[PDB]
Amino acid sequence: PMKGRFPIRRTLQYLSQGNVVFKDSVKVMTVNYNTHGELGEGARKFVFFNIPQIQYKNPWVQIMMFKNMTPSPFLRFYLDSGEQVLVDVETKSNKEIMEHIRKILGKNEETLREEEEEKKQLSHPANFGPRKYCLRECICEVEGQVPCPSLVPLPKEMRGKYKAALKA
Amino acid sequence: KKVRPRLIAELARRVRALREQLNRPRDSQLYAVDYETLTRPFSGRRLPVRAWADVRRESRLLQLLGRLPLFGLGRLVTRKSWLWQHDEPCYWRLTRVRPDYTAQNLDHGKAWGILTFKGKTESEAREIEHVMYHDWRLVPKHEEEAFTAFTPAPEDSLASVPYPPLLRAMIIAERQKNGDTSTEEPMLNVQRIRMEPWDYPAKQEDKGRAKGTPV
Amino acid sequence: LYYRRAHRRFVTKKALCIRVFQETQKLKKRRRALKAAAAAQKQ
Amino acid sequence: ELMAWNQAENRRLHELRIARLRQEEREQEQRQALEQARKAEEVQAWAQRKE
Amino acid sequence: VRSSVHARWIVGKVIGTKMQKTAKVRVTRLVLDPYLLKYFNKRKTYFAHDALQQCTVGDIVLLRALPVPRAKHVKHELAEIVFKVGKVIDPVTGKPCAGTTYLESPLSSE
Amino acid sequence: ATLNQMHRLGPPKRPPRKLGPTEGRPQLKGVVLCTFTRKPKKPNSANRKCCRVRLSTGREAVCFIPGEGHTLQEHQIVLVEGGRTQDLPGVKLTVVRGKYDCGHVQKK
RNA sequence: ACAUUUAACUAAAACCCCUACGCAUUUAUAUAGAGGAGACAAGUCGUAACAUGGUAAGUGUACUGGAAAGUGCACUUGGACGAACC
RNA sequence: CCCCACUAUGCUUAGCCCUAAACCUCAACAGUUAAAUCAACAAAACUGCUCGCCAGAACACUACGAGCCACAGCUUAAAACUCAAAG
RNA sequence: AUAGGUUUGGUCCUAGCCUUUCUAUUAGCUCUUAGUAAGAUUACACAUGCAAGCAUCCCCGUUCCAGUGAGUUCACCCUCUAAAUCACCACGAUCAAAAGGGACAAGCAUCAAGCACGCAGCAAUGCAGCUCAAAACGCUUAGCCUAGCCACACCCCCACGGGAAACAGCAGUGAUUAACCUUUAGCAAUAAACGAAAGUUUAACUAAGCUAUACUAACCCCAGGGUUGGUCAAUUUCGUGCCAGCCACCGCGGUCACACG
Ligand SMILES: NC(=O)c1ccc[n+]([C@@H]2O[C@H](COP(=O)([O-])OP(=O)(O)OC[C@H]3O[C@@H](n4cnc5c(N)ncnc54)[C@H](O)[C@@H]3O)[C@@H](O)[C@H]2O)c1
Ligand SMILES: [K+]
Ligand SMILES: [K+]
Ligand SMILES: [K+]
Ligand SMILES: [K+]
Ligand SMILES: [K+]
Ligand SMILES: [K+]
Ligand SMILES: [K+]
Ligand SMILES: [K+]
Ligand SMILES: [K+]
Ligand SMILES: [K+]
Ligand SMILES: [K+]
Ligand SMILES: [Mg+2]
Ligand SMILES: [Mg+2]
Ligand SMILES: [Mg+2]
Ligand SMILES: [Mg+2]
Ligand SMILES: [Mg+2]
Ligand SMILES: [Mg+2]
Ligand SMILES: [Mg+2]
Ligand SMILES: [Mg+2]
Ligand SMILES: [Mg+2]
Ligand SMILES: [Mg+2]
Ligand SMILES: [Mg+2]
Ligand SMILES: [Mg+2]
Ligand SMILES: [Mg+2]
Ligand SMILES: [Mg+2]
Ligand SMILES: [Mg+2]
Ligand SMILES: [Mg+2]
Ligand SMILES: [Mg+2]
Ligand SMILES: [Mg+2]
Ligand SMILES: [Mg+2]
Ligand SMILES: [Mg+2]
Ligand SMILES: [Mg+2]
Ligand SMILES: [Mg+2]
Ligand SMILES: [Mg+2]
Ligand SMILES: [Mg+2]
Ligand SMILES: [Mg+2]
Ligand SMILES: [Mg+2]
Ligand SMILES: [Mg+2]
Repeated sequence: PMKGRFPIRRTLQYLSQGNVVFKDSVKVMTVNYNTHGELGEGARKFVFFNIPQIQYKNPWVQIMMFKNMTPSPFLRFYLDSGEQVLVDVETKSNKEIMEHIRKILGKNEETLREEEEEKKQLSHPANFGPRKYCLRECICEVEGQVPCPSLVPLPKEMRGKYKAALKA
Repeated sequence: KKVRPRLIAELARRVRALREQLNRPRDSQLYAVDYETLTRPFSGRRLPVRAWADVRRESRLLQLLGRLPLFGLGRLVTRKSWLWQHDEPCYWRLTRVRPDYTAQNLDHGKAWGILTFKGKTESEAREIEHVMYHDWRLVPKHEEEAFTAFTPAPEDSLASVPYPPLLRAMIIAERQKNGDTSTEEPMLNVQRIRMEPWDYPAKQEDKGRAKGTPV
Repeated sequence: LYYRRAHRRFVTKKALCIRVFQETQKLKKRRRALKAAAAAQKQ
Repeated sequence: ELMAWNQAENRRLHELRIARLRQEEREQEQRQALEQARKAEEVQAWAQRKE
Repeated sequence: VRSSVHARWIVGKVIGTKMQKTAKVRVTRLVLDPYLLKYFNKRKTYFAHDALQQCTVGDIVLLRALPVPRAKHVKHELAEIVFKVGKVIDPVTGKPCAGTTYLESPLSSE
Repeated sequence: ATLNQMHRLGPPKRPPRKLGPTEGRPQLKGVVLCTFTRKPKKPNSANRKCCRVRLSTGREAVCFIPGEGHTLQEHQIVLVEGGRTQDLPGVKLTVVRGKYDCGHVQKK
């Protein structure tokens, strides 16, 4: 079987289920958490389960984690303007910590929808070319248009070999 | 990532640029012509067939100015190609002339002046082009007043042209879609576009020059 | 930072490399005074 | 607005922390008192042995 | 405001203070292993101009990108010392803490 | 191995594929040097007709001549192909019948 | 190593250096000669191993011998000791 | 191989050498005995976590390179040809 | 992989090898037609012809297209800002160099240390640092991430200067390799260059020639190649007698061979 406890975390499906896409301001995220104590279980679960999902959706945001430096767990976000957002996460569950940062620093669902629609316009249905980029390679594929000579040979009158023979 | 320097590529580049400045050919060599074969001996290239006639019959600009006190400063010089084409007086008022001293007859060089194309005088003097062409003609002093006599015709010209069929239909549809109800015809303002003739003197300052390779 | 044995060849080479650097540094400075002297003469 | 809301949440959590810390000291003081009593008896009994 | 330096804000651990007015900072980023789909730390060294030479080895620092690199390798400056080595003040409560224990109780100043 | 170890080692380094006697080429031309016979290994017994050729690459190799009856002589040109003679240990080349000087086996 | 000139009633002219490479430095191919390894139907000498293999086998190390191998010292069981008393 | 004699050596002091079937051939730490216990044999079968190591046999405790108080040494350690097995 | 054959007297486990599938080159044998696609082994040497002109002279273009894969993290993103197009001073847009930052192949650690690889200061000058087992420094191999891109253009990385006299443009030839297309036509289409233009030029390109390398569709005539012990679809009778020969693996042939001819 797959190695490690909770191997689901090492699957593209699980890594793409994160709902936190930070706004462009967020640059660094420092996760200070304690390895022991009941009040820090959520922070430990948040580091175990959710940091992979956050990093996958925000590849260019630096996530750095510090163990047992302070009596209580907290998050700190460093924004491009220079503002620092301290989020105390003590007593909160890993689900609550995740929802809290989506609200204050996550792009809303409308902002994300728009970006996806802008991507749709990059591929034009009418454009012809290689299959990697376009739906159809040649107009000959469109029914009604003169088929490809490779499939349906053209009439002798339309072929240059015999066009110049009739003339000369 | 540290690119290995190419020193010989920079040395030769500097040497070439220098030699191009010290061994540069003069206008006497570049713009010479053999009047029998009608080929520039510098490059051995034939002139176009349409220029053969004027090359034999007409004089260059500094073939005429070399016979004047100060290379014809403040003197009007026209061109045959202009006289044949345009009725309005087209001429240069010469302001500066850099003669080519290497010519045995001082029949090459440069020239600056103020353009007056079709009776419209330019505000500033600029370098004259086609100085090497067999096309120029000197305006006699006693004929200057009559030659320059011009009456500006009325400038009445078309100001607005209709949009082409399709574009017109697309501008009218946007009006109706936005809600604006109007029956005015969309038209292109062509007043800004001042269409100059194809034989209008270009800017000689931005024109290039033939390279040094002699034949 | 690193835990690698310094065998004879390495120890000997590192001594020369330091000596060569020191002898080059001194040369860099003898091509500073000579240039300064020539510049002073032009005046 | 979201940053102001986050700061308000942090302040609320801090008020809860102070309450929890106050209770823990009360329990600490109690445990300390018992330890000190036990220790004092041990020292006394041990001091008597050496005398 | 525009800077030619790619990394604009980076947190790192000071690992060297032997250059004059320059702190050598190790910055670690989480990188996905494409085969294992597990995140492993990748570390990079950054030189950060420290005007006051106030950085100590082992302290966590915040580096702001300089508008243009002042030296061949110095492209950042020390913006802030997030955690001083051995003298950490709890951001949540603002009290001095040694490890996971408060040196000054948060209840001292109420 | 652990996940850290697998990450530190990376993907398996494919052991480099070994080029056989033809050096990754379908056929090689050669010049016959001598013609001799070789006795197979156990449990077989025969006098298998072999030749030594100098290949176009310059290497000299022993090549089995297949079929019943050959006319190959020294200084003749032959095309060789892969395919080991399972009896003869170390004979990894075979002369192609019907090419250059090596002719097709004569019917019965 | 190498120099600021001529000209200036429009303005231009002039501008051009020598030093390396050697049978040295690098990596291979070919070999007088000297040796290994593997393969290989039916050669010669002995019998070291597999049974307590006829001195149980083997490890490290040392010395010795045509050859397998022998012996010393320590170690291993991947040997056994016949499994109530006699 | 058996008998006898007698050396190096076994001992002490001071320096080396750095090997073993150095194997209880069963890694350190933490935990479990529930279920399909479980190829075979051996010393029942497993979970978490981490480091080390292994990818057909033979060549090969070898060659070369490198390091070492080692100089008939030790450590690291291949390739060509061969085989369809070895275990 | 839905797997299969093969270690042994036999069983189980482990393991390598090989079989069956799909493509590309070359060889043997064989081969009817049409359409289409594709097409030196070699950065070795090349006979001959052609491949860049245009145009009232100046300019512009010949820096493109086409070719090749020798070398090889110059290709991507960001920052900044030339040249170029938008007639023109604008304008900003578009496009895209140099410069700065970041990112980016494979194998070898028996390549383990590199040897100046750093920082500070206006400078003078001071400090002694900088990279590296999380792989520095090196050696070896290779064009790449294919609407295309990068690099090269006889060699000396470059090309002032040397060796020297150049098809890695098209057609073609010599040598070489297992590897083998015509020394056709036309600028009519599109593209490029030039002209204000009618137009001119182009071995780009277009339309043909050659070739079972491939796809597609035919054929009244006309079928060959391999295989036939097991894996694996399928052998009758003779000759041979561990000989001659055969085999991808296991194997066959010693006088009744479904394995050789
Ligand atoms: N080579 C170093 O000096 C070094 C430095 C930092 C960390 N490490 C760590 O050491 C481990 C082994 O690395 P490798 O495979 O490159 O070494 P390795 O075993 O191949 O030996 C190469 C070199 O690293 C040294 N080394 C070996 N094990 C080490 C260890 N645990 N710690 C430090 N040095 C060690 C050896 O002395 C040798 O000089 C890894 O976990 C690595 O992160 C090594
Ligand atoms: K036999
Ligand atoms: K046999
Ligand atoms: K024995
Ligand atoms: K035994
Ligand atoms: K043991
Ligand atoms: K198998
Ligand atoms: K064929
Ligand atoms: K032109
Ligand atoms: K290449
Ligand atoms: K080159
Ligand atoms: K055309
Ligand atoms: Mg065969
Ligand atoms: Mg020899
Ligand atoms: Mg015996
Ligand atoms: Mg015995
Ligand atoms: Mg013994
Ligand atoms: Mg021994
Ligand atoms: Mg003896
Ligand atoms: Mg036994
Ligand atoms: Mg004694
Ligand atoms: Mg022991
Ligand atoms: Mg062991
Ligand atoms: Mg351990
Ligand atoms: Mg040993
Ligand atoms: Mg050895
Ligand atoms: Mg050695
Ligand atoms: Mg511009
Ligand atoms: Mg660039
Ligand atoms: Mg290592
Ligand atoms: Mg070696
Ligand atoms: Mg290459
Ligand atoms: Mg050539
Ligand atoms: Mg060149
Ligand atoms: Mg050609
Ligand atoms: Mg071919
Ligand atoms: Mg064709
Ligand atoms: Mg028979
Ligand atoms: Mg048969």
